[PDB]
Amino acid sequence: MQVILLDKVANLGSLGDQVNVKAGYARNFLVPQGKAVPATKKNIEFFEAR
Amino acid sequence: SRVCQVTGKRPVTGNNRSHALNATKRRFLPNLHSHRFWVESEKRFVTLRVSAKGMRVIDKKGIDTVLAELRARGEKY
RNA sequence: AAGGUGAUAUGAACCGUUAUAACCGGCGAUUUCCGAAUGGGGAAACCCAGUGUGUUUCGACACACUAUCAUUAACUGAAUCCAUAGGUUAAUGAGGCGAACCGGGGGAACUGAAACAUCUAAGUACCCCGAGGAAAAGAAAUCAACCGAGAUUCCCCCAGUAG
RNA sequence: UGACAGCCCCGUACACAAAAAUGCACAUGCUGUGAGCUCGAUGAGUAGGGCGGGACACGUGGUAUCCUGUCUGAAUAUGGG
RNA sequence: AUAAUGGGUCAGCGACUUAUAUUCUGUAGCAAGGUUAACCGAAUAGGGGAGCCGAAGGGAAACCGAGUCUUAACUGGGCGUUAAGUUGCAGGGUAUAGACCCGAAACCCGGUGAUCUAGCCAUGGGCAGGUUGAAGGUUGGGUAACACUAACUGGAGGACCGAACCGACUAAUGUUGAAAAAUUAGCGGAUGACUUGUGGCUGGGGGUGAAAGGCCAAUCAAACCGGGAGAUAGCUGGUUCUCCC
RNA sequence: AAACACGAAAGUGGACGUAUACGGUGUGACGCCUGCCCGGUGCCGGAAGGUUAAUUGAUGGGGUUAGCGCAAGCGAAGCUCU
RNA sequence: CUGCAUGGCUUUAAUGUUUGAUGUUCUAACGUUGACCCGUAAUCCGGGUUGCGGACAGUGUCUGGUGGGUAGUUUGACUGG
RNA sequence: UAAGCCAGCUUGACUGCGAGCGUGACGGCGCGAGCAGGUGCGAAAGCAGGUCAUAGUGAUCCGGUGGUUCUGAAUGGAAGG
Ligand SMILES: [Mg+2]
Ligand SMILES: [Mg+2]
Ligand SMILES: [Mg+2]
Ligand SMILES: [Mg+2]
Ligand SMILES: [Mg+2]
Ligand SMILES: [Mg+2]
Ligand SMILES: [Mg+2]
Ligand SMILES: [Mg+2]
Ligand SMILES: [Mg+2]
Ligand SMILES: [Mg+2]
Ligand SMILES: [Mg+2]
Ligand SMILES: [Mg+2]
Ligand SMILES: [Mg+2]
Ligand SMILES: [Mg+2]
Ligand SMILES: [Mg+2]
Ligand SMILES: [Mg+2]
Ligand SMILES: [Mg+2]
Ligand SMILES: [Mg+2]
Repeated sequence: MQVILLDKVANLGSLGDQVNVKAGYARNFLVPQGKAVPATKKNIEFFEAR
Repeated sequence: SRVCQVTGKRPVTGNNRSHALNATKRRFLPNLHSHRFWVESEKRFVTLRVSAKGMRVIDKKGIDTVLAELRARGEKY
């Protein structure tokens, strides 16, 4: 569960980095709260074009 | 029933075995939980009775796919 | 087709003999009530309805339809405006029964070991779900042993051998 | 059939018969369905592993192999069993 | 003879089977060979020699071979080298099966039972007649007022005597009964933890139990019906015509 | 959301009760009373220390072999048995 | 003797991390047999809002303890019974 | 002739075999001259394969250890046997 950010956020905030977050942190808060999204190897290209 | 809506995991029967190998019937049943999942693609939460792994699948494949299944298969949800 | 109206079963009254007597076969028609029973109920073969129809005697009764689930559509439509859930209608299909064979979910103990736990009986008996005329299996991430074979299934060997 | 019938009766061998409905084959009509050539693609919460069981003739045994309740988790043809 | 078992009598039925393996005997075929299995089939033929047995043994084995193993090695020693096998058919044994027939007490599985009884739930019914006289009350007496006291009134109680009703202490009768649990004479309770009609709920290692292992349909230290099932029985019983050694 | 009981579970009883309540156990109206023993077994309390499960996997040893060699033997890395 | 103003690729321990133990805080999984709202004239369920609780509780797999609550069994023969 | 007593030197309490016997239902147990290799004591003939003899003991299975080119599931090894 690496995911890519969206806004700032915690000791990793950056509007679009590849972090390595704990899954529960990921699929219970950030994504449902729209602060990140999974890095599904398709996603590692849209925020790897900027 | 204790069936994982994602994997179809259900209880399975096996044995106990003592140090003397006495067999006593028993069941392994799955690590169910039931969990509010955000879809966004429907602006709603859906509670699936899900196994861990069921979760780990949802993590990987991603919810909507999994929801294509279930619906593809007829699961209520 | 010259004789017929099933049997116990006579009798009555009939029907027929050159083709609508009977009898046999094909396809139709009728097909009360209960029973999956399906309009609601219920002590099975009964009680009671909603809605539609029906009456030169247009009341009350008779008949038809109204179960549930699924799929699809249509129309409707909360908390919440959107949107959903919910609700009505409609079209389809399901439901119950049935000898074995078949696949699947569960799964004994007696017994054997000259006792008994491991082991056996045995994945047997039994319960359950499902399907077909057969079921299942099946087109090598298989064997072989440096030579080669070429899906699955069944029969005889291999052998009561190796383990 | 009044006792044991090739020639009494009903049959049997053999040869024939279907107005209708049907099983089975073909042949087509209607519906639904896709064929063909070029260039591609090649089945990941999987294989494998840890724990617990179960299956394989095989009782965990030096035990390959298969299945998975549980926690994990690759390579991708110069690759993998 | 037994006073040890079994048989009232007759008739009919009633117990060593079947299949597949293996070995021995007989017999048959062929013979250092014998024989095919499935299957094909002109279907008891014919085909099919996959295969099985035998012709070589010894050694755990590699391996060697009329020898081989043992040991560094045998004067040796062990097992072998000299006699034929094999396939049918009949029979004697054995193996696997219910394996000669009948018989348990039980264990497991799925069902059917609270029309008896236990307890509980709901809704209805019953208790002739006669006693006892609790709290309380009233009025006099009595207290400073209460206390207390006498009458009268009142009508308490798992209260009293006693029918219906509910019980079941004694005895006799009955014991192939009138009755698989009663009759007669006495006995207990009889406004209560009473008793009763109807209907409901609880299920088998489970119910219910004012507790006896009681009751759960004349069944209870684990109900009944069907099944596993021909459980198993080193025990008891029985085991059928004749003659010869 | 009691303990507790039926129940794979949902649930239900306990109770539409709430410590003057409810379950369990022993004793058994009343009167006068109920002495000694916590070593054993049980129960209650006990944040120290000793021993201790799955788990985690340090280290040591073995197998294989690129390489080294005439071979005796050594054995990188990986994979493995332990 | 060195420094305080001035003169031609570590143990004695601490800033960024990947990682355990304990303690506080948070909400966002999870609980709610609090309250209100809708489905809905409904003490079931669901959805919704909210308060409470909160990474606890509970559950799955694994695991040490306890375990006649329950089950299957064993508990020798000789013998002057 | 001591098997009894004392002393010197010693490892025959040796390895491979074993004619022939005894004794057991059997599993087994016992006695044994002699052959081969190597050894001790003795000048030598010789004697020694434990003790004056008869008790001093435990089948198989499972497993440990050392040895062993005998086996090694494609082949070389290894595991295992
Ligand atoms: Mg009806
Ligand atoms: Mg009905
Ligand atoms: Mg036995
Ligand atoms: Mg080739
Ligand atoms: Mg492929
Ligand atoms: Mg006499
Ligand atoms: Mg007699
Ligand atoms: Mg009753
Ligand atoms: Mg009284
Ligand atoms: Mg009285
Ligand atoms: Mg009775
Ligand atoms: Mg019997
Ligand atoms: Mg049996
Ligand atoms: Mg007493
Ligand atoms: Mg017991
Ligand atoms: Mg037993
Ligand atoms: Mg005895
Ligand atoms: Mg191999």
